[PDB]
Amino acid sequence: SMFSSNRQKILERTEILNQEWKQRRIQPV
Amino acid sequence: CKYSFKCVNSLKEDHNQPLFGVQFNWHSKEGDPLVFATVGSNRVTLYECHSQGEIRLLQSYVDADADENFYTCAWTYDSNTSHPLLAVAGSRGIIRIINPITMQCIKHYVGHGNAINELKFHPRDPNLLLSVSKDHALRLWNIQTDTLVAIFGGVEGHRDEVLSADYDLLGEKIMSCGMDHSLKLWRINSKRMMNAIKESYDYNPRPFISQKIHFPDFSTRDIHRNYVDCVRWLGDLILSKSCENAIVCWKPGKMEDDIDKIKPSESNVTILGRFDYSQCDIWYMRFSMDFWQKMLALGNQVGKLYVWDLEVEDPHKAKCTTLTHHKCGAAIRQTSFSRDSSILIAVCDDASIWRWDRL
Ligand SMILES: CS(=O)(=O)c1ccc(-c2cnc(NCc3ccco3)n3cnnc23)cc1
Repeated sequence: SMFSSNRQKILERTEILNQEWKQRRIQPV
Repeated sequence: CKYSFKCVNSLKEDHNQPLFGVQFNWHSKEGDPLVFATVGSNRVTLYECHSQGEIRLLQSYVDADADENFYTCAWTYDSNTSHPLLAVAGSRGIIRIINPITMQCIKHYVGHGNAINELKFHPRDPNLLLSVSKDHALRLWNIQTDTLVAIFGGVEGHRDEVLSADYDLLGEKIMSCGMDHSLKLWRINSKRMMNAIKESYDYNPRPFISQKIHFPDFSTRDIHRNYVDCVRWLGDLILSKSCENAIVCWKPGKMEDDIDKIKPSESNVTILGRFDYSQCDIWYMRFSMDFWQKMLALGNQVGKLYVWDLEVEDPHKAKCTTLTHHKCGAAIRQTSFSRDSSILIAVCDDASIWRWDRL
């Protein structure tokens, strides 16, 4: 379905950003 | 849905002016404290979320110009030093990059001939800042080299003030919207745009020549019948709203049309669903999503906080228990979820901040 596939795209793409964020060590405020 | 939240705290900012923006710092590392920024009047205030609903004031920034009215803020980090940064802007049309650790202004950008409604940082490149203005245009800046990369407007640009914009997940494109009732797609993964972005990183003191992007890659005025004050991507789909007391989910072109194959001439548009709510038909009321785009939140002009579960296909069945507190009566301008979705902050027209922890 339109939903099922759009949700997987979100999953795959937010995972890419999550993996990039995990690599970072941004200094606390 | 099953998502439940408890209101664990609230406070009021002593300036008593409306709070127009709220953003959690999604750049903080796992385990570091949860920090958010609030903007309203000529103020930028930082807070830390601690145990037992504690909202600990960290610092305040006061713009020297008492007539400045910040409408938006956005978080980034310095790609060289891993140091956090905050962009703020509003009424004056000046972008201010503040050091959140010292709460001091690092630098500013003048250029928009009117007020700034939205600031968004590229999801991959933390130096690419996108501003949206009442001047009818969107501007893309490189905050590392202090260059204006592109100005999106002109011949087929917005006809009236631009209200909101959003980058897709991987930052290949921008969808903007405004008073002209239109929603315009602007691809930034085009060879022209990628090169302009490359050229801005090479710039070092003749000044930098910004690309003038007169033409979008899609334009529609057929989703809403009035202003479009908020737009965000939902995967390849779009979530946008007007005064119709609904957030509409749609896509450019016909049902089967792939977002990356649509032509700038594309006449069609497919509405897929709707998120209905009430008492939110006034202008400048923004909706938000959590990082994983599982949750959708919008506040209304009467202090109610609507929350939807995006993993539920039916946009009616998706509705979660609306969040209310008998002392929260002012207009909820904007909400922000913490990166792990465990906290939801709402800011109001009466300078109040509300904290909703997930159960
Ligand atoms: C105190 S009042 O008179 O009720 C009042 C009420 C609302 C606003 C106001 C709030 N936010 C933005 N921009 C952000 C934005 C763009 C799209 C959504 O959100 N603005 C721009 N121009 N005015 C505003 C100002 C005054």
